[PDB]
Amino acid sequence: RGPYVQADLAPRVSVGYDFGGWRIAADYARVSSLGLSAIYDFQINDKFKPYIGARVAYGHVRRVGLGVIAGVGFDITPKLTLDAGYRYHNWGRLENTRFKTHEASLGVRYR
Repeated sequence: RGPYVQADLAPRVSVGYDFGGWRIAADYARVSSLGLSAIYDFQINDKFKPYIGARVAYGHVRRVGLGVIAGVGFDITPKLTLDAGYRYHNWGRLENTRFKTHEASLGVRYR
């Protein structure tokens, strides 16, 4: 695919590049909020398909955490694409669960 810009809305400004199955792009929001976003998929069809990935959130001038995303996305054309789903937020502490959150949001990719 190539380079492209991503957006998050429930806004957040993200950017990165993709190829087809694995897409990489960082997220930024307003001290400032900086994080990484990574989407992955493995399905083929006409349009509108599921998607799963992970993203980390890092806040500092502190809010350091890691979460995941998953849902469904569609796009009639390669230029612009739309996605929607839910994402969980993990604070991080131990390796046996403790505190996890979940929210619903949608994003869009544009040139």
